[PDB]
Amino acid sequence: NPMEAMDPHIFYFHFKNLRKAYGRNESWLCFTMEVVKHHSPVSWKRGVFRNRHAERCFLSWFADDILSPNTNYEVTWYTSWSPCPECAGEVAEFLARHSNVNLTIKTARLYYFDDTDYQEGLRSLSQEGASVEIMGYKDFKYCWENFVYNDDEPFKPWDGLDYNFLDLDSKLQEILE
Repeated sequence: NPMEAMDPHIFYFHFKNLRKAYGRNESWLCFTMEVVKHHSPVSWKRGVFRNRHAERCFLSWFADDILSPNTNYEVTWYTSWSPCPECAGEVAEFLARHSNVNLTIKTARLYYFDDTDYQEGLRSLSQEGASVEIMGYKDFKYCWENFVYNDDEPFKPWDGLDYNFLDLDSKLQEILE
C-alpha cells in the first residue's frame, strides 16, 4: 500500500513552505520506521503515502500489516501538511493506546486556517507524546535523498525556504507553549 518514492516534480510541488503551496489539497506522508522486537535485530522500513487522509492510510497499513506483540516502534513522519483536526485526533488516540509506538512528526506547512480546533489537535498530539516540528533544510534534503526519485541530482532549495521555516517555527512554539 505504501509507495517507495515519489516523483521529483511532485516533491517540489507539494513540500514547498511558500504561500502558493497552501492551495495544495493533497497531503503527502513520508515515513521511516525502526522495528525493535525484543531479543532480535532491528529492522527498518520506509515509504510514502498520499491521501482517507494520508495519516489514516499509514495507521491502517501499520495496524493491519505491521503491528505485532513484543515489539517497540520508532516512527518518523515527514508531511506536506500538518495533521488536520480530525487527523490529529485519530493519531493522538492511537498513540494513547499503543505506548510501544513513538512518533515524531515533521511538517512542511502548518494549516490553511489558524483555527482553534487545529491548534488543539496539535497540542493534543503533543500531549500524548508525539514530537511535532517544522521541516527545515536538513529535513527537506533527507526527504529528497530518501523518498524521491532524485536521479542523483542534488536538492535545490527554493527561495524563502529558511525564512518561512523561522515564521512557521515561531507559530508552532506559540501553539505548543
